[PDB]
Amino acid sequence: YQRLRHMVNDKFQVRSTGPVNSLTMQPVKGRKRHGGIRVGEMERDALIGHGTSFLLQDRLLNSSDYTQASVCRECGSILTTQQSVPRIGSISTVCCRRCSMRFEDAKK
Amino acid sequence: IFVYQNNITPSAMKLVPSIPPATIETFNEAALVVNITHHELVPKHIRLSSDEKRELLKRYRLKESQLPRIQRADPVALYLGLKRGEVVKIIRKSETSGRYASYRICM
Amino acid sequence: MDISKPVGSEITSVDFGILTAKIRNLSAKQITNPTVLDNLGHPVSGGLYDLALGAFLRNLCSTCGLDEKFCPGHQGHIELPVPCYNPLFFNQLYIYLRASCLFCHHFRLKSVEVHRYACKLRLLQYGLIDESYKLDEITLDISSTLLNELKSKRSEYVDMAIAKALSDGRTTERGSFTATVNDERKKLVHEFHKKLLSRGKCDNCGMFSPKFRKDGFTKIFETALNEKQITNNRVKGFISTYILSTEVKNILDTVFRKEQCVLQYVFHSRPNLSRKLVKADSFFMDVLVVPPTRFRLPSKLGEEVHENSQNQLLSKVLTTSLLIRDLNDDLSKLRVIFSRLMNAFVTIQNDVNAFIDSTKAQGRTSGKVPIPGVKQALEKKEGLFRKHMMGKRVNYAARSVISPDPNIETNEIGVPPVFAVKLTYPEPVTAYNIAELRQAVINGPDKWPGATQIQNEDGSLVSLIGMSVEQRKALANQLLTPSSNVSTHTLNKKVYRHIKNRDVVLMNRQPTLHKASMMGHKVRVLPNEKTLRLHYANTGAYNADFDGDEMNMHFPQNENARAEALNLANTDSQYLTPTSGSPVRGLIQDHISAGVWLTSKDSFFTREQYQQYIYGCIRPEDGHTTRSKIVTLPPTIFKPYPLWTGKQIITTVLLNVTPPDMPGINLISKNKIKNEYWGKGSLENEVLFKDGALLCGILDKSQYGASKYGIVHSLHEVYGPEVAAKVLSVLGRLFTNYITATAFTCGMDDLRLTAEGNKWRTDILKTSVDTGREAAAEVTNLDKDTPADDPELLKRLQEILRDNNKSGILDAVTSSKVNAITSQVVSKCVPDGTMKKFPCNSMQAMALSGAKGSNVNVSQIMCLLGQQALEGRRVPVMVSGKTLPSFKPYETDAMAGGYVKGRFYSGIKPQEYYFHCMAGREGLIDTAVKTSRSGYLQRCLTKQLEGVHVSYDNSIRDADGTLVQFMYGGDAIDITKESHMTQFEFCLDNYYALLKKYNPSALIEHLDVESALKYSKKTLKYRKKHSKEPHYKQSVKYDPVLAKYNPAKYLGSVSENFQDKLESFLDKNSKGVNEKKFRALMQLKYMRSLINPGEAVGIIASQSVGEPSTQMTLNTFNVTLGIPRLREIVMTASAAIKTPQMTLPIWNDVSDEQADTFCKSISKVLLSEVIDKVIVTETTGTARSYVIHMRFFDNNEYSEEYDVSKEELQNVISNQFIHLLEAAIVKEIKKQKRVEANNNMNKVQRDRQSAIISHHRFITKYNFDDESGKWCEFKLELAADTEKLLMVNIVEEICRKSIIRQIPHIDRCVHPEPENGKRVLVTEGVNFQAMWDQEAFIDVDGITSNDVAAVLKTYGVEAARNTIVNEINNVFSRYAISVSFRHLDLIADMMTRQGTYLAFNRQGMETSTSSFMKMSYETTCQFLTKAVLDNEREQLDSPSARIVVGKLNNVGTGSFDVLAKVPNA
Repeated sequence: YQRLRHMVNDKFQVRSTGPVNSLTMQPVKGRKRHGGIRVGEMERDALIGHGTSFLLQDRLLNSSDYTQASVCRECGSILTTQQSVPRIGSISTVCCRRCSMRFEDAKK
Repeated sequence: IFVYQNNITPSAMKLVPSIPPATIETFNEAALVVNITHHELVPKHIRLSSDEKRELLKRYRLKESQLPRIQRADPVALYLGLKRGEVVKIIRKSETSGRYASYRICM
Repeated sequence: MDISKPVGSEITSVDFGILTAKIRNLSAKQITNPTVLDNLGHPVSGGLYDLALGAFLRNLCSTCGLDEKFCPGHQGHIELPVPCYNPLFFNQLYIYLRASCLFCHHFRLKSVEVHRYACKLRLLQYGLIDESYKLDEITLDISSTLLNELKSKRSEYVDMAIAKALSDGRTTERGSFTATVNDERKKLVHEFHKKLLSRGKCDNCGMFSPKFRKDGFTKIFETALNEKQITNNRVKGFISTYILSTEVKNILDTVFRKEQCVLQYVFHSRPNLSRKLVKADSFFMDVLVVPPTRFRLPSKLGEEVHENSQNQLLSKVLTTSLLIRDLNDDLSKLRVIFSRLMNAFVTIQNDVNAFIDSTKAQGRTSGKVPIPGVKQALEKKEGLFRKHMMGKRVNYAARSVISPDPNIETNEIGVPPVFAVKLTYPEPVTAYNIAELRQAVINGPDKWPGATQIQNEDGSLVSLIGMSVEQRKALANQLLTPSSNVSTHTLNKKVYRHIKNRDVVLMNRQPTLHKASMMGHKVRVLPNEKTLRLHYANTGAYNADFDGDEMNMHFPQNENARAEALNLANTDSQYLTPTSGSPVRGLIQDHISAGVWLTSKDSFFTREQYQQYIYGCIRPEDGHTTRSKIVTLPPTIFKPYPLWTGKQIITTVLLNVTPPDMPGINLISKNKIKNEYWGKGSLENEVLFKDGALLCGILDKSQYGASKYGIVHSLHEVYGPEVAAKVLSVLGRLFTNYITATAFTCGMDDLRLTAEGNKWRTDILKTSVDTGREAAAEVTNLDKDTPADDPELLKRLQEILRDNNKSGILDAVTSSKVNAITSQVVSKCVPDGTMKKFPCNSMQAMALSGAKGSNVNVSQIMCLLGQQALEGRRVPVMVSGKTLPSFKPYETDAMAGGYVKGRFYSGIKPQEYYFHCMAGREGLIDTAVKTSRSGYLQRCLTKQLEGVHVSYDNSIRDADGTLVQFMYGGDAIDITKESHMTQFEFCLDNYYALLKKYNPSALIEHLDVESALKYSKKTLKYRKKHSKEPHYKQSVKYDPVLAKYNPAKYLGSVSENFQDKLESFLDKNSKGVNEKKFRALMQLKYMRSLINPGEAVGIIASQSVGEPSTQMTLNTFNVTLGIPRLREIVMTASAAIKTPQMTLPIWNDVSDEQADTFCKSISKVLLSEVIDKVIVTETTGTARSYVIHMRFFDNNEYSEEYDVSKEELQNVISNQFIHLLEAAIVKEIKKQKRVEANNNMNKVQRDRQSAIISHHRFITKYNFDDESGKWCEFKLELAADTEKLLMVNIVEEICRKSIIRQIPHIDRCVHPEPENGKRVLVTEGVNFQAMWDQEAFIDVDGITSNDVAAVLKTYGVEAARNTIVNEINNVFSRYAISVSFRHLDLIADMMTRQGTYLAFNRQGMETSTSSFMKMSYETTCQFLTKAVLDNEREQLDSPSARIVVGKLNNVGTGSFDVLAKVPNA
């Protein structure tokens, strides 16, 4: 008998949660750095084929890059919103930039 | 119906819709040799009057443009004289299920 | 995602559009400094890392005031001083620039012709196509009072056409855009841009404008105008410089002000309810925007930080915007200042060109262009839209190597304790789980049945890692204490427990070719293991072999996704495949080969052995029994020594796992093992189950393997999917403990023949010493056994070798004669001439049972290998005639050609060891070219059919609402339900067990019963009154009952093919069950076997063509085959098929003799094919002469083979041939300035020659054999000025071009063998117009091609649809693969949905609604440009659109809504 040199000591990975990628807020690639498992194009279509829309929702939105963003209803935008910098007696709140006319526009 | 022999003059084919009420439908008598609706692969086509076009689109709640399409210059749409908007009923001999009605609109 | 944080608002639709230059209201950052950093690392004010663009390097952002982990980032803008054009929209500004008049400033097309397309594209933005063609109905130096009267009347029709459809329920206020509405609109705008672009001069001014010409996407050149055009300009309206882009703007800002009636509908596909204006600034970029700092953080590599790529082409923009800012002040304080300025516009255009695209800009042109830019960040296989939207990386997942286990269940996975202490589930703590979740906190992260974190009601976590027992025991008692906080009083805590035995898990493999490669296994946590661990029943579904394969394991994190891996994607419901309904799950090798030993008739068991095998497989503690007590049987031998039989253990394991209310299983089936292997008059091939008791026959692969209509497939139908998964688990444990107690082994004596059977094959292989010469002496057309070294045979064999066709004839005669000797040995020696026989021979028992291997393998071990066939031929042979240096050249031997009379038991000789290595390698180079053949075929199927799904009215519809079919296959039956539906004998044997399965008692008070049974008996009687009528003469009174009645509501509305089968069962048989109460069972079995609404039958149909095509990849064993054929039908939808054919059914009176005469009157004849020789005697003197003499064949040879009379050779040689020959002698002269003899002709032959001398250039003489047709003759003379010509090699090429008689587009007609009585003629080439005049020979009503674009062209779109489903089925049936017709009907109804033949490609995708399906497929930033110019609202309903916006998919569990009936008002 013989014993083949390649071994299963360095093959696999587990991940519950960990580091991300900063552009996408998605789990990083890498066996050492606690990287994620890829659910690609073909694995997506197996989840549409079973008809399970919540296993597709979990394996693409919830377990990858779920965020609760802030969206203006008036202009329909994500990247134009901003939490306001308040008066010291005030609670800050979410405000839209391009739906806002600046205060030296008191039109009489 | 105007059955020509080899062609029509291209100046004269501009006058095919020149009567707006009455349609002119021109055929080449080399292309009229075999009736194509006798072929094994051409299913039975039935044009539907507007009291069963409308009951089709009520049963399935369709727009007219959501049905499958048959072209205006289809060999069977030129055969039956299907105007745009007419819904034809195709009785297909399906392999798994035998006779099976399908519909298809002319646009 | 946290379930304690709901979200009230969600996105319905997405409007595309253009950011105007009023980013000033958005952006107040103003990024102008091209320097980015300084010393000591602070980001410079105004630079590209400005702190008003988000927090950076532990600072706070200047705009929002938050840190690096709370700031969104903000968008700053680079002020461009000059309007550089937008490089996406350059191809569409160069359309409206080339079509404008610079003098009229309207267009170069008439004001009413432009008005007509402003009037047809308005009727198309509402959903009405009929009225946009009836606008051309409205017609009648014309004065403008009529052209304003035609304008005022067409606009009156549209006001009537809209307000009629808008007053009805046809269209809405926001239009009725659909796919065909998009198709007609993509044709007019493609035609409006074709009548704008080709006109020369202005129809409204008469004067006209010069012609623009561009370069490779940088410059506009206003070309100079010649004086002929100026002379028209000076008389009409008077009663190549680079153009600065502010002057291209002022043209198009003058064009668009006048043309606001027409461009308001070209740029808007739905109505423009915001009533905006198509402005010219949309095509030029006045400013930029700069993405926020978080999206531009420094891109390090290795262990050093480097600057971001997207700043390197955004600083090169910003230095050049600083160069031009100074030089405008240099001009204004008062040459070279313009050449310094115009050259700067060359690069500020090119740098913002290089910022967005990268393939647009040339630049350095040294190779390896840096900074790919914002298009190349989106377009690739990777891009952004397929690597980070359509596929992602997930949390809470693992992967590991898998390993076998027969002691876990079939629906389970073995999870190691490495993964078990990591993967966690947020279990909300309540009043019922608090006893289990206290112990999980007390166990903590160390022990397995434990936790790792608790989530408080404020959302803050508490890790349990660094704590000890007393901290964790304290906290564990605080899980139900309410918070003081009242804003979060609704909530409870969430313990992140470890993964227990009641969790589920999605497994996976790397090619996920179908949906049974991803299934819902339950969890069993196994100690002392480091690999994931899987049962053998799953090894065929994942296509998994246990050789170091890894499987990805996904652990879903809420109760919605758990309830779907338990109920929908679980392994129990994936028993039958959706391709053709075959079972995929069953036992494998040592379980197959133990059932032949356990259920054998020799197997007797004592009482102590009997109860050990029952409890060793069935344990009431783990929940295998149904009666809470193990019940046994009385033994089958009482008195001398009480004994049970091995078939009686199978009765006991089915008596304990099947429920006690239902009766037993009744099955009459077969095995794989013949009745002669067991002895004399045995009946052990017949499997008999009576009242759940195996009474006869052993069990094989055919019963409890992955095989249909056995016992596990029959318990699945009677008892359900849950019982059939317990039976595989019980038998997997029964035959494992039987193999442990009673083993199976394969030896060296299992491979041996007896001394008589070894003598048999020595005699039969001795009769092959002549066989290689007998087939050699045949092909050479010698006879009567010439000797092998005969010098006249060796001459003939050498001729065979030099030709590739004749060598395959030698290989096909000899490989059909030595394979006769091969199967004579196997028929004599393998079952009967052995030493150890089948109830002890393991090599035969492993192949008869189907455990491992076949009888081909057993025969090569035991008897001989045989012919080693290579590339569908025999062994390849050297130039010298030799096949090895050991053999004689042209050795007529079987062994010399590669026949192995050796076997693997005694070894093979060195010559035939070398030929067997040749056949071993051609099976490995095919695997070298088969690693992914069908990857892009399945991908392109799965995206067009991506949202096709069964609707609640049982109509198969696309995601955007457009109907594809009216039922699924015309009967609406699921493939995974139809298996025992036409098995009427099995259901009658099991009437009383299927009666309480398909329970009609608490069923029939909800569903109408006697309305569709009444109508079907009307039609069934009536459909027998019109049986002999042809299909065009058929009736239209009665459309089928499925069209009138919903099959899921009306009992008895059944397909007309199942109705004919059940009547043909209930009449040809007569068997205490009536026929009346048996109709009510199967008509209810039809009603419970229907497809469910929300089934993704579009993805399934694509997976049922893609996944069995990876099997369909083999090479040569005429017509296009396999994937290169299926990449022509399904993909690319070619009108140029490589091998188009036509199949011609012949009549009854025309015999095969008269059909062969008919094939000779269609197949083309070249004049090459009737010539024996051409003698060209060239002479010189006098004029170079050329005497062309043609030897034809005998007149009774070419007028038998080719049906060409010698009166047809004359009319081709005189009329056609000489004009072609004299065309090429002249054409060479252009390049040149750069036997027997007969005479004494009569008057007929003389004046025929006289017509040819006067009708050709250089001929002067001619003759023809008008007696026998054996020769022709003509004697060209050329000038003496001409040099030497190769006249023969012109005659050889013109004779191979001159047709004698070709029916067009058809090369050849052949008479093949009649399969299924079909006497057909196959015709290489398609012309239906030609074959219609052959009606005395050919049944013209039944001719059928494979060229779908031709059948579409001649016989309509429904015949083309039939041609698709029969040409995809011919691809799969040729490899013995079965797919359902429900999958093939759904593909032909998606291709022929526009009345055309649309491919699955980019171009057939253009007639579709969802823009994100187009962006995510390929060419992302061309469909994006088309979606923004169209101002197209994405309705977000394709499943590729919802994943982009992060929405619940609209198929299956998302095809409805759940609402909660709350009690109080």
